[PDB]
Parts: sequence; structure tokens; C-alpha cells
Amino acid sequence: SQRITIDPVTRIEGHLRIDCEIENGVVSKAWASGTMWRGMEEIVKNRDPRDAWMIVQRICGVCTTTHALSSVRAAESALNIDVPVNAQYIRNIILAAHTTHDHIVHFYQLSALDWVDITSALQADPTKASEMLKGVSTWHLNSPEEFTKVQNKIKDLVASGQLGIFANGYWGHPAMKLPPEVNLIAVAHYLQALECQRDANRVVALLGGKTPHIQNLAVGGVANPINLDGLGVLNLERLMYIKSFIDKLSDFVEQVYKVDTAVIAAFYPEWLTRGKGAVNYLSVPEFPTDSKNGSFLFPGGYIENADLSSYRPITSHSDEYLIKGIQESAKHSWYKDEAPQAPWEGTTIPAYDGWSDDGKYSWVKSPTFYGKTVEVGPLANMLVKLAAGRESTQNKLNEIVAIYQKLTGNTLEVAQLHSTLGRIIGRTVHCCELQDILQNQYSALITNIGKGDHTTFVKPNIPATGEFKGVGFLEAPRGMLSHWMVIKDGIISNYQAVVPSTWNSGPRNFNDDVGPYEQSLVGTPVADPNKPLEVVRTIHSFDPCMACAVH
Amino acid sequence: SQRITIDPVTRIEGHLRIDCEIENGVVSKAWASGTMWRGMEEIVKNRDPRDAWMIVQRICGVCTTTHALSSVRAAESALNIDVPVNAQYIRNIILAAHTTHDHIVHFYQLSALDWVDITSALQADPTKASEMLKGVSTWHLNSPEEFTKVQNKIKDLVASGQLGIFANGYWGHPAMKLPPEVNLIAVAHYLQALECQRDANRVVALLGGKTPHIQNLAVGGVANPINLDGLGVLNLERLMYIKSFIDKLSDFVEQVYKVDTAVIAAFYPEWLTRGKGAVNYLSVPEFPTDSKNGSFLFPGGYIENADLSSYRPITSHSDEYLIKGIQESAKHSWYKDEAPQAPWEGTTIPAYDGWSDDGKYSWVKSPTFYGKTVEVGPLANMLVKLAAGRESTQNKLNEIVAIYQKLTGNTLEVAQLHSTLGRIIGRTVHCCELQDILQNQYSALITNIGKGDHTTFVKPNIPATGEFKGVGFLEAPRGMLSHWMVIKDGIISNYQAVVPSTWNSGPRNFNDDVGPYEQSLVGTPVADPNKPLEVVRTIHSFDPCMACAVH
Amino acid sequence: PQRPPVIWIGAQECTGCTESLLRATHPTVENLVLETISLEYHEVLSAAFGHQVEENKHNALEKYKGQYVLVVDGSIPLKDNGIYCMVAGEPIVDHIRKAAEGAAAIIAIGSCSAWGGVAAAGVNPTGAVSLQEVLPGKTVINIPGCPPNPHNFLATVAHIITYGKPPKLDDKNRPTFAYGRLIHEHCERRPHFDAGRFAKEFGDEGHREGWCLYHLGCKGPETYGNCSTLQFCDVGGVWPVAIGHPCYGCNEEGIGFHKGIHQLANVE
Amino acid sequence: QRPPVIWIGAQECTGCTESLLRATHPTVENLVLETISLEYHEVLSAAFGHQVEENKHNALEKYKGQYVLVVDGSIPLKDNGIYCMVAGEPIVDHIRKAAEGAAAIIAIGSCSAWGGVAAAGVNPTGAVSLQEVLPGKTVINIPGCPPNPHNFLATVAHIITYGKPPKLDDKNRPTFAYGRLIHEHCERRPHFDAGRFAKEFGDEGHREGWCLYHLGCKGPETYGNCSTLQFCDVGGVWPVAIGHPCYGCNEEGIGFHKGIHQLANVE
Ligand code: SF4
Ligand code: SF4
Ligand code: SF4
Ligand code: SF4
Ligand code: FCO
Ligand code: FCO
Ligand code: F3S
Ligand code: F3S
Ligand SMILES: [Mg+2]
Ligand SMILES: [Mg+2]
Ligand code: NI
Ligand code: NI
Repeated sequence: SQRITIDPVTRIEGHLRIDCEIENGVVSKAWASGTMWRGMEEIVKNRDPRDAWMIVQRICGVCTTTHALSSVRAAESALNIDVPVNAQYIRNIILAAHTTHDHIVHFYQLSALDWVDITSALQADPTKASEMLKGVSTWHLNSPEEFTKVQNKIKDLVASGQLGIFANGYWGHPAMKLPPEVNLIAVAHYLQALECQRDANRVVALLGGKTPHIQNLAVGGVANPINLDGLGVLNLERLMYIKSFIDKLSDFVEQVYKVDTAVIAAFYPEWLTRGKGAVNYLSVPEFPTDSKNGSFLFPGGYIENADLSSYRPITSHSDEYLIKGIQESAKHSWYKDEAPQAPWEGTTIPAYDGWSDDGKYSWVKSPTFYGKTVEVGPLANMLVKLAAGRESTQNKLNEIVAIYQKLTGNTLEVAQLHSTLGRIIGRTVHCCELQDILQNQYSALITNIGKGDHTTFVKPNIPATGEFKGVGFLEAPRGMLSHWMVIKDGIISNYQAVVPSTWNSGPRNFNDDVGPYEQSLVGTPVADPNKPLEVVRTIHSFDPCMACAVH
Repeated sequence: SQRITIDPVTRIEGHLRIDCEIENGVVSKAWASGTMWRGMEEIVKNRDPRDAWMIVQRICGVCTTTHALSSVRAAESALNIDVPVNAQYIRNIILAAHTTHDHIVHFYQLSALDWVDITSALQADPTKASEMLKGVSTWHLNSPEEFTKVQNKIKDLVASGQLGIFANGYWGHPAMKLPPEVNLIAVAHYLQALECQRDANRVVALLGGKTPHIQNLAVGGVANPINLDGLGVLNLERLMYIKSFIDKLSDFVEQVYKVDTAVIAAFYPEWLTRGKGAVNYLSVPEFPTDSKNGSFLFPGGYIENADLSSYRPITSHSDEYLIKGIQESAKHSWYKDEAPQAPWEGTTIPAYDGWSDDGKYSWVKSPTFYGKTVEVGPLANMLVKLAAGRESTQNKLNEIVAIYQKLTGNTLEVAQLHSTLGRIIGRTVHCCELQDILQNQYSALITNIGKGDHTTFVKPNIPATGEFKGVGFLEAPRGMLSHWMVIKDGIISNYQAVVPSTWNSGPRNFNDDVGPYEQSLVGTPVADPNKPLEVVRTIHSFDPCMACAVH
Repeated sequence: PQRPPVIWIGAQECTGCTESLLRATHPTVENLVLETISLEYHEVLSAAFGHQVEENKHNALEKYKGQYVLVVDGSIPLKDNGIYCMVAGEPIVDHIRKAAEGAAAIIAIGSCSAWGGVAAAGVNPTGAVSLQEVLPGKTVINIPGCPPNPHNFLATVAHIITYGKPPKLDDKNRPTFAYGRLIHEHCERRPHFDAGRFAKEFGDEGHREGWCLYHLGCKGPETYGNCSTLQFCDVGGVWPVAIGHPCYGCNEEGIGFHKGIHQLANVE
Repeated sequence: QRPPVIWIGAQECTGCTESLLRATHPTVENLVLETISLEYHEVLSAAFGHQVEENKHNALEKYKGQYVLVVDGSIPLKDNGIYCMVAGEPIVDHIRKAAEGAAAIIAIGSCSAWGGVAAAGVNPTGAVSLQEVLPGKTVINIPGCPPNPHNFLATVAHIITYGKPPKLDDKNRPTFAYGRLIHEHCERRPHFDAGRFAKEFGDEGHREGWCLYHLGCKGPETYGNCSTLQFCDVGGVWPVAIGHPCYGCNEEGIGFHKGIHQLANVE
């Protein structure tokens, strides 16, 4: 028996504390705690609805773009504005390119060091490492000479005595299972990822005006002026530049990231049987392509009790079933009002009284869907796509499965996706499918501008009396995001964000049911309670963002 | 005796015609002819001396920067201006980065297709090709997967039926000697070269304001405002950006270009015994580092009759021996005045009367040095460096020789450098040595600005009466360049450029002696007189630029 | 060869200031951490977590006393004794004051740490304040923006390392190379301002000709920065105004996060 | 199948071709392998001599009415065209022949667009523009010495993707790149308006990035996109940003005619 605290959890966005009871070398109960609050919901209150997006974008810089888009969608929902289709294509490109950046950074820079041992990479034979990938990847930068050069960077860093961000890591830990060669490959890919993620953000920047924190949105559409014959605006030259960066993403994503996902599964197959966080899953449809805020390229839905065959589809962001189900509770959170609240009637009144195992222990609220705990994010998103019979997603999953089979001689079944590795697999699949979203939406933009449609913005009117409510949904990198705005006498009278990491990281709820992070940890073996690597493996699979979770 | 004409010669800059008499499949006599003239020397006459550089830069866009720098040096020489040392470092960086671009483009995009057979690359095994380079290069992009991808681009191009720039090449010609694998390697490197050359030009652009045709010079220094604490000027951020591109050049140059040079020598060893153009060689010192237009990083000199041990050093751009020796004749050129002229008293009066084997056949003048024909360029430059005992140059040559030895079991001696391949080797050596010039001069700039020296420009005065003369020397990519300016009553009364390709490509001179291109061709075997590939191999080794040669 | 040490502490941050480093090209974040500095503590990138990463911080604060650059992003919440941001069970303000004691140089990266930023806007629910306010005895170098161009930070650090001192600063302790001039006093749309050529709405004719965005609420006239010259992401031609949206004043206290997007700026 | 292009060099310095090597969207390798079929270009062709002239004749026949003709350099008319002779014939004859079957004709660079440096001063060779030698044809002019390569590549892309030229001004220049004066979109305009001028390179104002008008900046009388699109896609690189005045290289009667330090007329 033993009590541990992991504080801070690193390689996430923001401030997270994880506590665990360990019994007989296994986590028996856990607590997830968001330890930083800003009150962004309060800061944006009483402002013009049009101003919100620029303020609430600052909820998070890792998932930049997401809060901005969800906020304008919320205002557009309250005001009943149909966004011009060119603005949708531009919004879609930004979200898709951003998410590509985000997933890559997550797999490599945030997660890899849970599974990969850089000191073991020093023992690797670069030629064997290269030989291991023949007939697994066609990636052009897996040569022995590339690996030798990466190995020599690690070697120079170790010889300097200043390990910095690699200092005092979990080198030699019993849960580290990769051979030396595979550790060396992962580090090379870690460094190569940084170039791909930069290309993704160049796409974002050319439409957004910068990143982090885009500046091209508006309630009513976008601020990009489309004019193929205009100087200083979004013309054909600028579009061609954007396209040049879109085209650079695909190879790394398919030939490196996808393949590495299969490889890590092959060496850590037990991680397909642990880290289940919930039995219910939720995602919203994403990437609207019509002139009325619909015709989504990616579908959404609700899965209850892991039953894909009887899932409920969601094809619209104004779905009243989705809207009515969502509530949040603060019973075990540091806020005053504890009863489950629908977000249009939500309050965020701080009431910090210190940590208590059975009372309040987090700044994160506890969201429920018709009273149940739900996992959101790439796993939810993949399972929903599989439930809908989306062939693109089945095919992409199968490519990963085929690589895994080639390496292990075993297959993966859907039951095994409800796990730590399944979560990571969903994320990778998402990233791969987004490359076709980018190609499709760029082509749609070019075609539409060629048909003579250069419209980008509908100027809103905001009535000076009356009370109107809007909700903006978005399938963010970490899952279903919603912003909920009440407008009264022309200004924001209430603003509530329910953020995907809120769903996953939220503490025990009004009925004391356990949310996804806390549930996923039960049963985790812990070899060394002073160095609980196995715990952060599972938590990292959710891609935690605590600035998001708490805001 | 059979008569051929090669018109146009392609993969050069500008308009060149080569005629050959062939006796029994061997070139017995040749004619080189520049077929386009603009009269740039006349266009720049009667202008303010300060204006010349912007106009005469347009002599050539391939060797951009060179005429610009030579022109301001000429005006500075006439006016007796000592250029501030920060301006020298900036000039040096531009010239060095430019020349890196230029040599890479020359070896790959201009020359490689004389030696490399694209259709034979289609038969290559990518894995064998990769295996061939183990222990020869540490370059990170020589994997079978890289080569397979390049092979598939060639395959797609050939299947399309639109070969474009590769159509009707010398595929299957008897002088093509590379195995399939080596042809495939060369094409991959051809494509990779284009990325490296782009990085070199980013260096040029950040100091020059653009490229082609820089715009940062002045008679008196440069227009870059140095201020580490200034917004919108040359500050530390901008210097760090420059440095980031300087650092990207070295690996391709050392691990690809240098290695490819050795490999082509290994497979074409007969080309070490032909293409001798002259027995006399001339280069000027380059890259001044003091505050008085001297202390050159690269030495210069004059070699007579191939005797390195008795060469004459040149350490100053005011050397009266160098200055007095240079003349040009138009006896076999389309100009009126035929007697050899010193360039300060030069004339350029057009007198086209059609082609004649024994009379006038070129717009290129015939330069001599104390009455002798001279080869200029990278070969001259390397031999002069070897003669001076420059260890850097001997070491770099030896690295190339070592790779060649590993492949052939033979060595290279100095006698074999007086050849087509020797010329190419000198160019490669030059490119490799320039990477240390860039590192050195960037550090000198940083250090000097840190000592409190931010000066960049000395404002000239130009007397309104009197006549005076200046000459500006520069070691350009293709060899010794000189601009000769006479100022009278405040304006340019005479302007003469003597350009390195003028030295090499010039026709028969006042005494009917044969210049380097024409001499180099005597003895060239020609397998198929309809497709004289062997002739363009030799001509291309001089890196002809006819806009330069003729101006 | 030994690299200069850096300790990076996140307070009430959105992590945008760290994420900016992932867009940098000179140096790239990989060259930054392997060649330019030793990044001794950074919670977003550390292999180590929990007790191990707190060990790394304590070892670094002792080993490199008087030599490290301290960087802080986020505002520091003072309300209710610092409980709105707690790391390893202690208020972030205590971690920051301790690390400040042995710092050779202290940098507030981003508008939040530089002047409170969005986290201190409106009613300021957590009593968020700037890094300079929590360290009154020290010279804090302010690199504002939400987030700033990463090179405004990296060139400041490079100056410290290469020349042994900070760059020239204005009277808000901002480096003059990046913040020495108003955006509107170096904006390429100034000719349109001067001629009365204004966009009135996004998508209108003037907007689609790249006219001045003053009447859409451009805060360039009261915002110091290098957004019009250095711009963003090193691709060429990318900043908010060039994309078609007015400057919001995110660099500047009392402008960004206080004035509405479409509220007009005062012109000097 | 990729759209065919025939590129002819007349009195060129080759800077317009070299600009393609700085392009990123597309890069020259993507241009020639994916975007167009470059059927004739003397700088890059594997073939030489009789073989490359075969390639031109095959292409002019095979792609009649379909190819984009591009010309860089001025065309010398003095003494019956002898100042530029390719395969023993005046370049003006090669250009007229190729112009007959062209779908679109582009003058790349100031030389082909209006005579440029080659026609300046005494004009020793009677150099004229492409439009002057093809009076019956609409020539699209992409001036600059050399222009940003994307001013050319985006013009070609418009022709391919939408079947027609981009909007042109009254000198047949694409409006996206030449539709506005440099000075009517220059980031140093605030300094112009305040009387903040550099007087000499290296002086105090120059080192603060003040306006370059008094050093002879020709921005006030030059059409272009040099202040906005700039050069080389690295960010912040054009002549004025580097510290040197605009010379007017885009604009007939400015570039190569007026002295670097001669003042511009302000409208
Ligand atoms: S200044 Fe802006 S980007 Fe930086 S931490 Fe604060 S909110 Fe995030
Ligand atoms: S108001 Fe804004 S867009 Fe207009 S000139 Fe000023 S900074 Fe530029
Ligand atoms: S316009 Fe300028 S760069 Fe282009 S072909 Fe004429 S001289 Fe050369
Ligand atoms: S004169 Fe030149 S530098 Fe000054 S504002 Fe006009 S274009 Fe810009
Ligand atoms: N993705 C993301 Fe951030 C979280 N959780 C949001 O929204
Ligand atoms: N290099 C070069 Fe051009 C030539 N010849 C010049 O000068
Ligand atoms: S909003 Fe901020 S990023 Fe620059 S353009 Fe304005 S100061
Ligand atoms: S000189 Fe030419 S490149 Fe642009 S800045 Fe002026 S038109
Ligand atoms: Mg909330
Ligand atoms: Mg001459
Ligand atoms: Ni987030
Ligand atoms: Ni040249």
C-alpha cells in the first residue's frame, strides 16, 4: 500500500497533478487535479459578442485556433448567421493544418519519451536500425547515415554533461522495452517531426496572419480578402504558396508517424489491454462545406456502453439531443455551485478550500452527457467514424493494423482499441485522414473562387434588446469543444466553455462517478512508485491540456 | 576533314556557337563565337561614376553580384577610397554565398547531363546504388528509398511522353560510361542540389535586398545599416537569420558535390588527359579583410608555362605588373580597332561583316597578358593556391584524390589537373573552401560590430575637373574579372570590362594564337559528328557565360 | 563546450509563448536546445516529471547560481495568497521569487508576464500581475505580444550570450530592435491611411484592394512592435494586417484585451 | 499531360531564368516535372545544337495553338537583327515564328517588356520590346530586373487553371503584381510623411530605417509589388528594407535612365 503524487506532470500543456493509491504494485484509485485557474469565462463577460473570440482564443496556445473558431460559431449560432462557404473552407484548412501540427507534436515531443530510452539509443547499430525498417516504410530519411548523425548528436549532448530537458529521465526503467535500434529510430523521427510540424503551421500562418493565435476570424466569416487580381490580399500567388506547404505534410504523416504508431504497439502490446477511461464516447461532426453551417466532411455521434452497432449519429451542430444532454457539476471542484448545470445557465464562482480526497480537489469541472461520464477525443472520434461505416477510417486503421501484423504476426480487434494504445492509434488515424481534408478543402476553395464567388464575410447585426443563446461546437484535437454564449441587451451576459480536456480530466462528479483519466489509471502496474512512468504513459495518451480543461 | 557547327550550345549562360573541323574522328581545329552583343560598355558611358554598378550588374544574372562589386571597386580605385571593413565583410559574404550557388548549379544543372544518362537510371537497382556509397559519403539522403522515389519521378516523366528539357538527349551515346546505379545517384543529387543552391541565395538576398541583382552596394561601401538595436535595419535577429542559411550549405557541398566530383573522375579517367586550354594561368586575390582594400583571404598569382614552382604572387588589387599586362584585341572579333588595347584606352566600335574562318567570327574580344593567352577560372585559381602552398587547398584536393583512389586504386598528380576534369575539380575545391570563407567572415562581422564599429559607408567626392582612372579586380566564379573606368569632368568617359569568359572564349588574337576554349578542343575524339557530346563536355568545363564574355 | 543555462517557468500561461519557439527558424527549437542554450527546466518538454523534474530545478538553481537566464510566461496571480496557480503544492509566485534570486537575467516573455495581459483583463478574477510587479528589486526585460514573434525573445537571449549584456531597452524595459516604434509608424498601409482609402467592412471593395484597416479598429496607431517589419513565421508577408484583420494591440497595455476589436484607436 | 511552354532568350542577362531557381511555389523542379512541360529552354536542355532545334520545331508543330511563349531580353532591330543570332538566323525571326502558334505570349523582365537596360542610353543595338516586334498580338508584360519569379509563375498558373490571363493594367501588366505604386504601399511612408529621411547611407536616420526618398528612392513613380510580395520568401527582403532606395527597375523612363540618387517626382 502507498500514496503517490505526480506534480507537475510534464510534457502536457499546463498545470496538472495526479495522485494515486497503489496496492500490491497496482494503482487502485487516482485523482486528477487542475491546479491553475484564470477565469477566462468571467473575463469575456459583458463584452460585445464580436469581441469574444480574440479573448477566449487565449484559453490555450497549444490548441490555438480551436477556441477562436468555437467562439465565432457560438455567436453565429445565437445570431442565426449562415457563414459564406469560402469562409468555411478557410476555417477548415486552418483547423486541419493546425491539428496536423498538434498531433505530431503530441506523439513525438510530448509522448515519445515515455516509451523511448535515449541512453539505449547510444548502444544502437545504425545500419541494423535502418535494416529493420525495410518493407515497413518508404520514408526517405531512414538511412544508416541519418541515424548515425542523430546518434552523434545524442552522444555530444551526453558528453557535455548538460542533458537539460533529457536530464534525470526514466532511462533503464523496467517498463522501457524498445531495443537500442528502435530507440535510435524514434529519436531521429522526433527531430524530423519538428520540420513537418513547422510546415503545417506555415499553412495556418498564411491564412491566419500568424500562429500561435490566429487573427483572421470574425463573427460572420473571415477577414481574408479574396481577390485573385489584387495586390496585398489573398490572390493566386498566396494560394499557391499555401498549397506548397499543404503538399509537404503527407509523406512524414504516412511514412513516419503512422508507421511509428504501429511499431510502438508491436513492442508494447500489453498497453492494448489497459487504460480504458470510459464506456461512452462522444464526437461532433467537423468541417462544414455548405453555405448553411452544415454538410460536414467528418461525421459525429454518441456511443453508449461501447456499442458501435447502436450508436446515435450527430449530423448537425444545432442537434437538440446533443445540446440538451450536456451539463457540468462542481461537487468535487473548487467552485460554489455544485448541482449539474446546463452551460447556458452555468456559473463559475471560485471557492478554493484546499485539497480533500472526498471533497474538492480540482479547478476542472465534471461534465456529463445525460448524467453519464464520457470520453472525448481521437479515440471517440475514430470509434464514431467506424460506427458510421466510414471507409476512409476503416482503411487507414487497417494500414496500421497490417504493419502491426507484419511485425508481430497478430491482429488488432476493436475491443483492443479501448485502451492507452488505442487512443494513440485514433490520434494517428485522425492525423492521416486530415491530409485528405486539406487537399479537398484547398481544391474546393480554388474551384469556388473560379466560379466567381469571392465572398468571405456577412456583417452581423446584434439586437439591442432581447436574450439569445448560441452554442458553437467543434471537434478539436483533444475532442468535442463547445462554447456557450448568452447575449442580453447586446452584450455577453453568460459565457461557458466546456472543453475536451474538461470531459476527460474532470474530477468525480455529482454522483461521485469517476471520469476518464481517473478511471483509466485503475489497474496500472507501477514497478517503482518513486518513478511512476506507467501512470504518465496512460495520462499522456489523452493529450492533456489543463489551460483548456480549466480556463 | 568534316565541318560541324554546334549552335546553340545549351546549358550555358547566353549565346554560343562552336565550330569544329574533324579529321578522322578527332577535332583538329575549332572556333568559338559569341553571337549576341548589347554594348553595355557604351550604355554606361557618360554617367555619374556612382551609377555604373547598377547598370553593369546587368552584364549577367548568372554571375550576379560580380559586375556590381567589380564596378564599385573600380570607382573606389579611381577615387582612392578605402572601404570600411564592415562593408568588406558584407561584400565577401555575398560573393562567397553567390559563388556557392553558382558552382552547384554549374556542376548539376548545367554540366551533369553531359556525363549522366537519365534513361540508364531507369534500369538501376536503388538498393545497389545506395550500397555503392557506403564508406564514400556520410550524406543523409542516399537511401534506397530516396533513390526509388527519384527513379519513379523519372519513370513518370518518361511514361507521360513529354520529356521537355530531357527530350532528345544523348541517351545511349558511346561516351556515356556510368553504370545504371551511378546515373540514378547523379539524378537524385541533381534534384537535391536545387535545395542547397536555394539556401545559398537566401544568404545573398538577406544582405543584398534580392537576387538575382543585388541592391546593397555603393561607391564607398554598402547600404546595409548596421544597428543591433534598430528596428527595420541590419540587427542581431537579421544576422542570426543569415547565419542559419550559411550553416545549411556545408553538408551538401562536402558530402555530395565533393564526392560526386571524385566519382565522375573515377569513371571518366581519360578526361584527365584532354581539354588543356593553356599553359599560363591567372587569378587575383579575393576577400579583403582590412580597412585599406587589402589583406586578402585567398591569394592570387600568375603561372607561366605550367610551372607552379616559379609562379609570380599577386597580393594587391593595385599591382602595377598585373595592371600593365592586360590588353585586348579585336583582330578576329566584330569590332573596328584591332591592335591590342589597354582597357583604359579601349574602344568597342561594332563592325559586323559576317562569319569568316580567317577573319572575324565572334563578338568576344581576345585578351592577352603581356602578349600571352591565359586561362582564368577555378583551375587557374586552384593551381595558384597550390603554388602558394595554401594548406587548405592542398588538403581539400587531397580529400577528393583519396575518394578517387579508393574507387580506382590510382592517384592524381598535378599534370592531370591541366584537363577538362582538372577544371571541374578546381571548381569543386573552390566551392568547398568558400564554406570556411563564409564562417570566417560572418564571425569577423559579429566580432567587429561587438567592438563598437557600425560604419558601412564613406561618402565619395568626385572632382568636377581632371581625368583619372581606376580598375576593380575580382575573382569571380569563372575567373579574374576587371572593370576599367576613366572619369573625366565628373562622368565616365570610358568604361571597359574584361570578363573571365572573355579570357577563355575569346577568338584567335592579334598574332593568331588560339585561346583556351579553342585550344582545349584540339584532339577531342568525336564518336558521332551529328551528336558531338565530347565537344560540349570540354566547353562546359569552363562554365561559359557569353553575356559576360561579350557584354 | 558548455551552453548557457536557462530556467523557464510557466505561471498563468496558455503555453502560446512556448509554442512560438516551435515556429522559429533562427534558431529552430532543436538547434536552440542542442546548440545555443542548455534548457535546464521547461515543464512542456522535460523527460522528467514530478519529483525528478523538481530535483532538476533545484540542482540547476544551485549549480548555475548567478549564471542562468530566468524566463517566465503567464501572469502571476496574487489573490488569496497565490492559490490560483500551484505547482508541487506551492504558489507559483514562490517558485518565481526563489528562481529570481540567482538569475543573471530575467525575461518576461509575452504580454501576460510583461504587463498582466488577457489573464489580468476585465475584473481580473485572480489578481494577476506582471513579473516586474512580483520582483520589484530586479530589472525584468519585457518581450510583449500574445505571443511575440519568437525571435524577439531569441535575439534578446542571443544578445545576452554573445555580447554579455541585454540589448538596448526602452522605458518599459522592451528591446528597442523589436518594440522601439509604433506599428502605424512603419506600416505599409500608411499611404492608404493618408489618402482616406479605408476598408469599411471585411469583404468590401477597399478591403479587397488592401486598403488601411483604421476604420475596422486597427490599433497600430497606439501599439509598439515589429509586426509590420519582422512579421510572423518567416514565410514573407504574414502579419494580421497583411492577412486583412486590424491590429488588436496585443503587445500594449490598455489596448489589447481592453478595447473592442472595432473600437477606433487614438491617432497622435 | 502538362501545358507546354517555349522559352526564348534574346538580349538577356539570364537573370529572368535564374529567378526561377529562387522560387518556392512552385520550385523550379516542381515547375518542370509537375506544372508545365518546358519544351524548349536553352539554359536547361539536355539537347544542344541540331538536336535542340529539332525539339523546338517538333514542339511548335505538336502544340500549335496550345503553348505559352515566354521571351526574356530585348530584341535588337539595328542592322537587320545581327546583334542576336541563333543557329545562323536573327532572334527576331525565331520569335515571330514561335509567336504565330502561341496560346499566350509573356514578356518576362524589363528588357522584353519595354527595352530595359539593353535599350538605355544610346541604345547601341536598336533594342526594342517584345510588344514592338509583335504588333498584332497581346503581349503580357512582367517587368522588373528581374521580377519576383512568382509574378511570372502566378500569371502562368492563372492561364492554366482558369483558361485566361489575369487582369492586366493598361501596359498589359498583371494587376496583382503591378497594380499600385511602391510608394502607395511602402512601410516607410510614415517616415516620409513626418520628414524623417536618411540623408546618407550609414547616418543616424538610415540606421533607424527612415524613408529613403532623399537617397533617390523611385518608389513614388514605380509600379510593383516589391514592398508587399518582396523577394526570396524569407521575409523582409526588398531593396528598401535592406537600406537602398528603389531604382525604378520595373518602370520605363525611371530604371536605367535616372541616376540612383536623383529624386523622384511625387504625385
Ligand atoms: S501572452 Fe498570450 S500567448 Fe503568451 S502566455 Fe499570455 S495568453 Fe498565452
Ligand atoms: S491604421 Fe493600421 S492598417 Fe492603417 S496605416 Fe495604421 S497601422 Fe497600418
Ligand atoms: S530584365 Fe534584367 S534580369 Fe531580366 S533578362 Fe533584362 S537584364 Fe537580365
Ligand atoms: S520614398 Fe521610397 S522609402 Fe520613402 S516611403 Fe516612398 S517608397 Fe518608401
Ligand atoms: N484540443 C484542444 Fe484544447 C483541449 N482540451 C481545446 O479545445
Ligand atoms: N563568374 C562570372 Fe561572369 C563570367 N565569365 C563574370 O564576371
Ligand atoms: S494584435 Fe498583436 S501580434 Fe502585432 S499586429 Fe497587433 S501587436
Ligand atoms: S529597383 Fe526594382 S526590384 Fe523593386 S524595389 Fe525598385 S522596382
Ligand atoms: Mg468552463
Ligand atoms: Mg569589354
Ligand atoms: Ni489546449
Ligand atoms: Ni555571367
